[PDB]
Amino acid sequence: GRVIRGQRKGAGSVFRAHVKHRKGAARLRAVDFAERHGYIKGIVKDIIHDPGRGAPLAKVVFRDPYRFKKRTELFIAAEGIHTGQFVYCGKKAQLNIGNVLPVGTMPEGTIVCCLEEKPGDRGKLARASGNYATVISHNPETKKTRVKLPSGSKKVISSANRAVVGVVAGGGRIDKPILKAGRAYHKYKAKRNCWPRVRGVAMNPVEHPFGGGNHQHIGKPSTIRRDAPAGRKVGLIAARRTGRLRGT
RNA sequence: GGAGGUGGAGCACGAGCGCACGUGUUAGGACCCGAAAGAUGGUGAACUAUGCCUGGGCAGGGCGAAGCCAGAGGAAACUCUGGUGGAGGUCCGUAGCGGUCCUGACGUGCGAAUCGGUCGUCCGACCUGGGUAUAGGGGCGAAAGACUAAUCGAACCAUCUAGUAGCUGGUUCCCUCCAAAGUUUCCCUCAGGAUAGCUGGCGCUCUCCGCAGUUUUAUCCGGUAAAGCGAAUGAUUAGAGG
RNA sequence: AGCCUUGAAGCCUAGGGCGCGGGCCCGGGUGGAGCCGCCGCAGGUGCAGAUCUUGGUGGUAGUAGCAAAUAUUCAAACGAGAACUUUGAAGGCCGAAGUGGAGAAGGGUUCCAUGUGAACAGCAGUUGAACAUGGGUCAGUCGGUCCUGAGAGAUGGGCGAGCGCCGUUCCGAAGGGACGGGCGAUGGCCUCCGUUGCCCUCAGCCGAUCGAAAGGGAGUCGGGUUCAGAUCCCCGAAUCCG
RNA sequence: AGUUCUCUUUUCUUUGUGAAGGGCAGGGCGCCCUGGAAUGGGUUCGCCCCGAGAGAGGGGCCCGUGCCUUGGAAAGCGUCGCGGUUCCGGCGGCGUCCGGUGAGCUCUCGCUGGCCCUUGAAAAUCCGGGGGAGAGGGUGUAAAUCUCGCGCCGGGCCGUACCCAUAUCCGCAGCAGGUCUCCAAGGUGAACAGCCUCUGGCAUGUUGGAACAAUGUAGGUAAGGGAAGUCGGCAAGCCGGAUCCGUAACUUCGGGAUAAGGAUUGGCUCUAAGGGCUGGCAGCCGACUUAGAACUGGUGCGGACCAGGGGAAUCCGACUGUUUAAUUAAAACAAAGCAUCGCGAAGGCCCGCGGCGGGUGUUGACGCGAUGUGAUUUCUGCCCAGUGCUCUGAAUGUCAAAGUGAAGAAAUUCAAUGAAGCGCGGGUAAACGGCGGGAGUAACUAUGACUCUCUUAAGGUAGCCAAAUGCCUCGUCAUCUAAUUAGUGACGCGCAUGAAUGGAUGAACGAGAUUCCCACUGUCCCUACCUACUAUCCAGCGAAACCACAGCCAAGGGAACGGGCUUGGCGGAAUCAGCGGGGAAAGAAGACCCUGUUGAGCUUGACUCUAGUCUGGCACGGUGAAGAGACGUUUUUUCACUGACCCGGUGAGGCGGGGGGGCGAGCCGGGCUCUCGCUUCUGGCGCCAAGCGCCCGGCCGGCCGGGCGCGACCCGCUCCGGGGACAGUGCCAGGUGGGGAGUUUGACUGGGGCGGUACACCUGUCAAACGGUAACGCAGGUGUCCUAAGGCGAGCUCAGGGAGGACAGAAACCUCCCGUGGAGCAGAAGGGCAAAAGCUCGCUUGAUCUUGAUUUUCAGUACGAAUACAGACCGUGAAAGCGGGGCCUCACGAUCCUUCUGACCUUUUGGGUUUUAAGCAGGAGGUGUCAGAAAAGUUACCACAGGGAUAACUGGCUUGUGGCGGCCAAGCGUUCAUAGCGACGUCGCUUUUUGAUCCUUCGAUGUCGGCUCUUCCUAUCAUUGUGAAGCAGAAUUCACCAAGCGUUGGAUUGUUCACCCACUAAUAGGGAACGUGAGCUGGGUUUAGACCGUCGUGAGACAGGUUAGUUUUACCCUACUGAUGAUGUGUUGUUGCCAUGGUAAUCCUGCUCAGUACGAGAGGAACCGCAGGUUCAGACAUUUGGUGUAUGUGCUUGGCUGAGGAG
Ligand SMILES: [Mg+2]
Ligand SMILES: [Mg+2]
Ligand SMILES: [Mg+2]
Ligand SMILES: [Mg+2]
Ligand SMILES: [Mg+2]
Ligand SMILES: [Mg+2]
Ligand SMILES: [Mg+2]
Ligand SMILES: [Mg+2]
Ligand SMILES: [Mg+2]
Ligand SMILES: [Mg+2]
Ligand SMILES: [Mg+2]
Ligand SMILES: [Mg+2]
Ligand SMILES: [Mg+2]
Ligand SMILES: [Mg+2]
Ligand SMILES: [Mg+2]
Ligand SMILES: [Mg+2]
Ligand SMILES: [Mg+2]
Ligand SMILES: [Mg+2]
Ligand SMILES: [Mg+2]
Ligand SMILES: [Mg+2]
Ligand SMILES: [Mg+2]
Ligand SMILES: [Mg+2]
Ligand SMILES: [Mg+2]
Ligand SMILES: [Mg+2]
Ligand SMILES: [Mg+2]
Ligand SMILES: [Mg+2]
Ligand SMILES: [Mg+2]
Ligand SMILES: [Mg+2]
Ligand SMILES: [Mg+2]
Ligand SMILES: [Mg+2]
Ligand SMILES: [Mg+2]
Ligand SMILES: [Mg+2]
Ligand SMILES: [Mg+2]
Ligand SMILES: [Mg+2]
Ligand SMILES: [Mg+2]
Ligand SMILES: [Mg+2]
Ligand SMILES: [Mg+2]
Ligand SMILES: [Mg+2]
Ligand SMILES: [Mg+2]
Ligand SMILES: [Mg+2]
Ligand SMILES: [Mg+2]
Ligand SMILES: [Mg+2]
Ligand SMILES: [Mg+2]
Ligand SMILES: [Mg+2]
Ligand SMILES: [Mg+2]
Ligand SMILES: [Mg+2]
Ligand SMILES: [Mg+2]
Ligand SMILES: [Mg+2]
Ligand SMILES: [Mg+2]
Ligand SMILES: [Mg+2]
Ligand SMILES: [Mg+2]
Ligand SMILES: [Mg+2]
Ligand SMILES: [Mg+2]
Ligand SMILES: [Mg+2]
Ligand SMILES: [Mg+2]
Ligand SMILES: [Mg+2]
Ligand SMILES: [Mg+2]
Ligand SMILES: [Mg+2]
Ligand SMILES: [Mg+2]
Ligand SMILES: [Mg+2]
Ligand SMILES: [Mg+2]
Ligand SMILES: [Mg+2]
Ligand SMILES: [Mg+2]
Ligand SMILES: [Mg+2]
Ligand SMILES: [Mg+2]
Ligand SMILES: [Mg+2]
Ligand SMILES: [Mg+2]
Ligand SMILES: [Mg+2]
Ligand SMILES: [Mg+2]
Ligand SMILES: [Mg+2]
Ligand SMILES: [Mg+2]
Ligand SMILES: [Mg+2]
Ligand SMILES: [Mg+2]
Ligand SMILES: [Mg+2]
Ligand SMILES: [Mg+2]
Ligand SMILES: [Mg+2]
Ligand SMILES: [Mg+2]
Ligand SMILES: [Mg+2]
Ligand SMILES: [Mg+2]
Ligand SMILES: [Mg+2]
Ligand SMILES: [Mg+2]
Ligand SMILES: [Mg+2]
Ligand SMILES: [Mg+2]
Ligand SMILES: [Mg+2]
Ligand SMILES: [Mg+2]
Ligand SMILES: [Mg+2]
Ligand SMILES: [Mg+2]
Ligand SMILES: [Mg+2]
Ligand SMILES: [Mg+2]
Ligand SMILES: [Mg+2]
Ligand SMILES: [Mg+2]
Ligand SMILES: [Mg+2]
Ligand SMILES: [Mg+2]
Ligand SMILES: [Mg+2]
Ligand SMILES: [Mg+2]
Repeated sequence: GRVIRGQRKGAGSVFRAHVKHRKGAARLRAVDFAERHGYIKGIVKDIIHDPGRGAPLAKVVFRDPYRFKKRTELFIAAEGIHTGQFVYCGKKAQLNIGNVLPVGTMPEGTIVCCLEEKPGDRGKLARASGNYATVISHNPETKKTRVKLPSGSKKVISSANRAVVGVVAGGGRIDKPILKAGRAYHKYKAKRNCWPRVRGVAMNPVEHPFGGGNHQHIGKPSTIRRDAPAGRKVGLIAARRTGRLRGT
C-alpha cells in the first residue's frame, strides 16, 4: 500500500497552517517585577478579528517600567471589554473582567480565560471563543490551585499562574448551522488544508485500511488499539466504548 | 603372533609422467536473439494534482428575501393593500470555463483526442497568468487507482546487465558409410531431466569350435478358447413321485 | 630461380570444357597494381530463412490524394515565361469579444533595403518568414536595478562514517556605529578650522543573504524625423534625485 | 468631396492643444462659529441625521484629470496658391466656429450601503508631531539658522528591432489543437446575442480547369397517415420574443411557474399623459416612453436574425459543487446536518537515518486530530456468545534478560523469585457484525389469535418490497392496450428486505434510469426531388498499408471448409467507374482459457522477518532522613534535597537573607506577636535627575567649569521560575507489530476448477492357459492387531444335521449317530490346512545376539518384506526334530540433526590428569506428495514466455438425447386390426436440438439478436392435377406427382424461443462458417466506474439483478455490376441470323350458375362465362401529387447604395 493521508499530514508540505494574515500570537504579558509584586495598567487600543480564530483579540498598550516606550500586547479578548478601557495585570490587580491576576489570589469559583498551564508560560488553557476555566480550591501550603477546564477535567496547577478574568468573547459561534459546503470552504481556507474530507471506505485498499470491497463496508472492526503503527491507526483510536452516549 | 569368516577404490615382478590432437560432460555471457521482473545511484511539478504568495477577469435579462414609506382596518395584539428595496453556493443567457448526445464528422485524420450541431455552468466550493512548496513505495488526490512532461495498480535516466528462461524462433560447403526413439525405473516428475534400452565410432581376442526371433526328438510348465452345471460355489425354469 | 603495367585483384560474358558434387580451368571484355600453386600452421572460415541487422530497390501507382471556415473578375506593367506578383477598377469577406491597432511568455534576426529564382515554400511564382549581399535596437524621467511576499538559504549550534544534512533565532562575547566631551598628531582659502588616533559617553532591533520586467517604488511631456529606432534621436517646454 | 434624368438649403469627411505653474468652476468633508429644535424637523433611488447640537445663516479645508491663462501658434491639421537642385521641418491666403442632449457605452473620482464561523500582505522608503539636551549676537560689519525664490554641477550599468499567432511561440510542419493581456464605431435589438455597415485589414486558408453519374458528408422540402420504425422517438421536428389575461396537484410555504391554457403583434395618420429654465399664470426649451383611436394591405405583421415543446408518474441522489486529460459525468465522490473516538502539552495524531529535530501550532477542548453516516421530516428495535476495542489487578497460572541462592575443580546444572503481554473478570454495537425450526388448534372449508416442543448471544422490531434487492418468475389480482416478459397500484412464509453496514419519506433540483399521454413530425408506410463540397475527367504534384508464388469454379480426398493437387466444368489482350461474397484480407508473438516450479498490484488467520511502539535490566545517576530486613556494612519502601538532566520566560531588569520605615496587636515608654513597600475615575503626560553633601580646576570674594557620593539600603554561590535521580538517552531482553519487506501458495486429471486419489502398499479380475501388460477400468482392503493371536509338545475335532433326555420351549445342558471341512485359522480377498495350520492344556521368550549369500520391485540401485544357510546362546520335546515372530501373499521411511545403548575403544592438536565435546557400531524421533522442499489467498487494474499438447465459435467423426419415418398387429374406431389411429416389441433415417470427442485454428477466422439481400432443401401450410375416407352437401382428414409462386401487419421481450391481437389462400418448416459486423446497429453478453442481495475476516467472488461504457482500413486480386475495347473477317459501313446464357407472372374477391345439385332439415357446392382486385414485373408523366436556386414572379424583416426608381 501507499502512505495514507493521515501519515502525510505530518510532513508539513501542503498541510501547514495558513498564517499569512494572522495578527500574531495571543499571549499575556511576560511576567516581570510589576506583576510579581503589584499591578501594571494598560489601555485597550483595539479589538480585532484574527483570521482562523473564532475569538477576537484585544490590542493592549502598557508602559515599559524601565525604558521610555510603549509596549503593545496581544491578548485574548474577554467578553465585555471595550476600547479605551483600562486593564490591570499583576498580583494586586482587582477582580474585574479583563484584568490579569494570579489564580492563587482569586476566590473559589472565579471564571477565568487564557490561563497559564505552567507559571510564566503566558497563557495556554481556555483560549477558544466562549470558553473558560473555573477555580475550585487552593492549597496555600503546597502553593497550588485546582481548576476545572472547558473539557471538564480538573487540574492541579501552581498558584502563581496568571489568567484573565471572564470568559472568552465570540461565544455561541458553533450554534449556527453552516448550511453550505462553500461556507465550510471559507472556514478552513483561513485555517489549513483539511477540507473536504474523503472517507476511508470510499478509497482503494492501497491508501487506506478501510478501502476496497464490492460493498462500501469497513470489513474489520473500526476500534483500533492504541499501539497500532502509523498508517494502521485509523477509525476509533483506542476507544473505551462506542455507540450512543446514553445517560450521564 | 595363530586359526576361521567377513568390509577395502588393495598385493600377487611396475606404467606412469610430459606434450599434442579429437570426442563427451560441465563452470563461465557460453551457439545466437528474446521476458514480465529485482537492485543501486541520479533527473523531472514547462503537463497535470494539491497548498501558499502576488496580479487579471466575469453583457443583457427574470424572480423579488430582510429593511423602509404611505393608505385602510382594529380595543389591543397586530392584520390587510400599494409602493420602495435589491438578497441569493437563485433562474434564462453572452465572454469564459466544461464536454451530454448524435453512439454525427474523421478514423494511413487538420488532430498520437481534433471538428460540427446540440449541450452543462456562468458571483462562485468561480475562471485564469506568473512566483513558490510537495519527488518515486515517494508526492498529490471533493477518491476515478486518478494525476505525477503523449509514460502510472509505482515515473524517467544510467548502471548492475550479454540478468534467468525446463519456453518460441534461427543455426551457413559437398560426397561416402552406418542409422534411431517416443519405452523401463527415479525425480514438487507430467512442454523437463537422470537412468536402462535403441545408435555411432574406436578397436582388440580368436577363426577361416561356437551361435540361432527356425524346426525335430525327449521332457516338464500353464487354466485361456471350448465345455460343464442329472460335478462343488453362485444364479435359474418346469413339472413328477414321496 | 611461381605469376604480373607485353596488364594483378575485382567484375561481366547466348564462348570452350572438366568434376557425382562442393567447385575449378581456359577464351573474350572491362579493370588499373598487386596475386596465386604445393607441404605445413591458425582461425572472428562457407547463409534462404531468425516479425534477423544495416543499406538499396520494387509492385501497389501516375493510384489514395492535394474538398473545414461564402469569391472572385477585368485591364495594364515588368518578364523568356503570369489563374497565383505589382498597379488601377469592380464584386465580396472579417464586422470593433475583428481576419483591426499594441504588449507579456517564447523565438532570436524571422526586422529593413537590394538581388536570386538552384534547393525549400506538398500547383506555380516575376513572390516568401527561402537563399545571398549589406544595414537596423540610442533613455536620470520606460523597465531591470532597490523592497519585501509565499518561500529559499549561509554562519553559531546540533546531527553525521562521509559527500554533507537540520535549522533561521534556535545551545552565540552576533554593535566596527554616533550627537557630544577630553587628550594628542597632521595639514589648508594656516586668521582658526577640517581630517585623523585614543579615551569617555550613548546605542534593542533579534538576525547574513536571495526572492516579483503583473505587487511596493521620486521624477517626461508636445511636435518633427527613418528603409528599418524612437516618451530614447532633433526641436521646444519641463521635472526628480544627489 | 459625392449625387443631381426627378427630388434633396442635401449626403460624406473634417473642424487641436501636452506636462508643469497660476487662477476659477465643479465635487467632497465624521471641519469651525452663532443659535437652540415637539405642532419634531432635515433628507436620499435607498437610506439615514439631530440637545453628544437639527434646521437656518457665515466660514474653513481637501481633490480640482474640468475651463481659462503661460506653454501657444511660432507647432499640428484642413483647404486653396505659389516656388526650388526641385529627396526644401520651403513659402504664402483663409480656416481651425456656435449651441443642445442622454438609465447611452468606456474610463475615472466620490458618497452611501450589503456579505463573511471568509475580514481581504510585508518591507524598503518618505513625512508630521511630543520633548528641549544645545547653539546663536549683544543692538551690529549683526549671528546661529532657513523644508522660501532664483542660480551652479552631475545622473554610470543592462534591456529596447520584429512576430505575438488559421505562417516568426509549443505540438516533428506555414498543423482546423494549445498559448496571458490592453483599446473597441453606426444600424436593429434588452443586449459585449445574431445580421448588415464605416475605420483598419484580407484574398477563401498547401493548387486550378471542365463536368453535375452512383455512394457519400452538410443542408432542405414532401401528398395521405402520424412512432405503425427502433432496444429505446435515436434523429429531426414542434414551442420560442414581447404585451395583456390565466395558471393545478403537491410543498420544507421559499416554490412548483415562462406550470398548463388563450389572445394580441405590421404600415400609416392622430389623440392623451408623463418634464426643465426665466419672470394655481405667461413665455421659452426637451427626452424618450406608455396607453388609446381611426384608416389600411390577398390574415400579413417577434415576417430575416434572435428565440423553452408540454403533461401524468416510478427509481436514485436533497440541492449548488467534483470526477476516470484520451471509451464510463453517473445513482460514484464531496457536502451541510447527524453520531461516535483520542487528547489538558513530558499531551493526541503524524513526519523524520539523525538531534535540545519537525507539522498540527501565530494552536488549547466553541480546539486539533481519527472514523462512520449523508439536507430537512420521522424514526433508528433486540444481541457483548464470536472477533475487536477498552477498563482492574500481586489476588495471580504462564512468563525474557539481568540480578539472588545452592551443588561442583570449573565450564555448567539446579532452584527460588516473577515487567509487559497473554490467560482470568467487567464495559462497549451511530465497533466489525448478527438477528430459528417442528406439530396441533375456532361448530362447513380456509386461516389459524391460542397451545405444546427443540432451540440460540438475540431469534428481524417499526417500516418497506417481485423495489437498482424475489431464484421459482413472464409470481397473483387490478389498471394501462386490440393485443403488454414493459409501467403503475396492491399482495407478501421476503431463494437472499430492514433500521447512521442507516429504515421510511418528501418539496425543489438533475446533459442520471424507466412508463404513458398531448403536440410534432420522412422514424416509418415508401420513397422522391433540390442545393453546396467531394467522388468524377483533365494540367501540375504526388504518398502509404500490404506482398511465399499467386489469383475462375463443382466435387473428391487431404491437418476432417483448396487459388494450386485428382477428376470434371472450362480459359482470349489492355483497361475505366463501382462494389463489399471471398482472399478462413490488413492491423497486433490472443487480452479469454491452460501450462511455466515466470511475475507484479492488493489482502489476510499463510511462512520468515522488520520500522515503530509497550515492558524489564545495566550505565549516565548524585545528597539526606526515617520504615522494613540481612550479616559497621548491605538490599529494599517512603519522604525529602540539588548539582547532573529536562522544560518555560526574559532585551536573562529588582532573586534569597538581613537592615531600614508604616498600620495594626498586646505585656509590665520600651520590646514583640506579624504584616505591608507608596500607581484603580477619566481613550492626558511620564527617559536622557532635581535637590543635598564633599572635593577640584581656570580666569578676575566674583565669574566660568569639572569629579565623587547620597538620592537609587547592605551582603550573597547557581538569571528567574517549574521539574528532577525520575523524564530521557545508549545497549541488551520479552511482547506487539500486513504500517512495511521478501517468499510460497503440490501433482494426477477426457480443459481447468469443484469432486476423487487411480500419489506408498496388498487380494480377485481385466490379462488373450509362462512371466509382464494400460485407463478417473471392475469388486475390495491397508497405516493396524497380538505375552499370545509368538515357540515347542501333547491331547482332541470343526459347521451343519438326525434321534433321544425333568423343568426345557425355535434356541440352555446331557447322550448316541452321520458329517471332506460345507467351521476356524485377528483383518480384504485368493491359496493352504483334519491324530493340523483349527480347539484346549503344559512349559516358555527363536519377537534374542552376529557376519555374509539370495529372492521379490529392479536400473538387476535403495528401502521394505521374504528365502536358504553359517556362528552363538536358548526354549520345547521321550526323541527325531522344530523355533531366530504371527500359515502365505500388505501392514511402512534416506541424508543432516537429536536421543539412547556398547567398548578397561579412538581423538579432544606442546605433554599429563579430569570434566566436556567429537568419533566408531546398533536402535528410536519423519518426512502418507510415502527415493523423503519449510509455505495462505485475490486480481475485472493486471503482466511476460508459450500452448491449437488445452477449454470458450464454426467445420469434421458419432447420434445416446432431440427430430422424423417404417415393420408386427393386442387393441381403439357402436360393428370392423390397418378410413383414421395403434400398445407390447422392433428396424431405420436426419444433422435446423443437445451431448460426447479434442482433429484444425491461441505471431487472433471479430463472439448473440435484429435489420437488409440472394440463393438452395423438402420432411408440403397455401395454390395447380390427383387417389382414399367412419367423402350426402359444406367443412375436414389421410396419401400421391410436386418447391413454380406465396407464406403478412402489430403489442411485451435484447432476445432466438414464446405468447397474444389482426388480416389472410396460407399465415409450413429449414440450410448457406448455428449465411450475412472492412454491410449496419450495439439492445444483450463480455474490460476498466458504480449500486443492491448472497457469500468472504479480508482483498474480492457470483450462467444473480442494475446503470454508464471508442465498433478501425479497400486504392490490391478475384467475384459481381455496369463501361471502353481486343481477335480476324482486305478496309469500312448498313441490314440481319441465333449458338449459347437469362427468363415470370401470381393468387384472391364479387356477379351468374343458385338458394340450384346434395340433404329430413339445417345448411349448401362446382364447370363455362362476366367484372374487378392482391403480390410481382416492365414502363411512363396526359392527369393529381412531390420537388423547385428557371434564383421565374409577387410579398416581406434587418442593413446598405443621399432619396425616389432600380437593386
Ligand atoms: Mg496495507
Ligand atoms: Mg473507488
Ligand atoms: Mg563422458
Ligand atoms: Mg546469450
Ligand atoms: Mg559452452
Ligand atoms: Mg526478487
Ligand atoms: Mg506549476
Ligand atoms: Mg447560479
Ligand atoms: Mg443557471
Ligand atoms: Mg462517433
Ligand atoms: Mg473516411
Ligand atoms: Mg515522504
Ligand atoms: Mg476500482
Ligand atoms: Mg536481455
Ligand atoms: Mg517445462
Ligand atoms: Mg521431492
Ligand atoms: Mg512444443
Ligand atoms: Mg486367468
Ligand atoms: Mg467360456
Ligand atoms: Mg547471364
Ligand atoms: Mg593508381
Ligand atoms: Mg581473423
Ligand atoms: Mg553473407
Ligand atoms: Mg543474406
Ligand atoms: Mg486522382
Ligand atoms: Mg494583434
Ligand atoms: Mg503590429
Ligand atoms: Mg511547389
Ligand atoms: Mg520581411
Ligand atoms: Mg540548509
Ligand atoms: Mg533583492
Ligand atoms: Mg519590480
Ligand atoms: Mg446645520
Ligand atoms: Mg495655424
Ligand atoms: Mg517644539
Ligand atoms: Mg519596439
Ligand atoms: Mg471556398
Ligand atoms: Mg485561391
Ligand atoms: Mg494556412
Ligand atoms: Mg484545406
Ligand atoms: Mg408527409
Ligand atoms: Mg400534410
Ligand atoms: Mg413499436
Ligand atoms: Mg418492429
Ligand atoms: Mg433528441
Ligand atoms: Mg410541472
Ligand atoms: Mg446529485
Ligand atoms: Mg479536483
Ligand atoms: Mg474518459
Ligand atoms: Mg464523456
Ligand atoms: Mg459507525
Ligand atoms: Mg464482546
Ligand atoms: Mg416483518
Ligand atoms: Mg410500449
Ligand atoms: Mg409494484
Ligand atoms: Mg441499530
Ligand atoms: Mg443491507
Ligand atoms: Mg491530375
Ligand atoms: Mg489460399
Ligand atoms: Mg500445375
Ligand atoms: Mg471481403
Ligand atoms: Mg484478421
Ligand atoms: Mg501467444
Ligand atoms: Mg501477448
Ligand atoms: Mg513442472
Ligand atoms: Mg511475487
Ligand atoms: Mg513493483
Ligand atoms: Mg501468522
Ligand atoms: Mg505486519
Ligand atoms: Mg506482503
Ligand atoms: Mg495441474
Ligand atoms: Mg499370454
Ligand atoms: Mg498337534
Ligand atoms: Mg542357529
Ligand atoms: Mg499361529
Ligand atoms: Mg541434506
Ligand atoms: Mg473488481
Ligand atoms: Mg472472472
Ligand atoms: Mg463445438
Ligand atoms: Mg431417437
Ligand atoms: Mg374393437
Ligand atoms: Mg487439437
Ligand atoms: Mg487424440
Ligand atoms: Mg492466421
Ligand atoms: Mg474474415
Ligand atoms: Mg416430396
Ligand atoms: Mg453466423
Ligand atoms: Mg463479412
Ligand atoms: Mg465492424
Ligand atoms: Mg450495451
Ligand atoms: Mg463493468
Ligand atoms: Mg459480510
Ligand atoms: Mg405534376
Ligand atoms: Mg408542383
Ligand atoms: Mg425602393
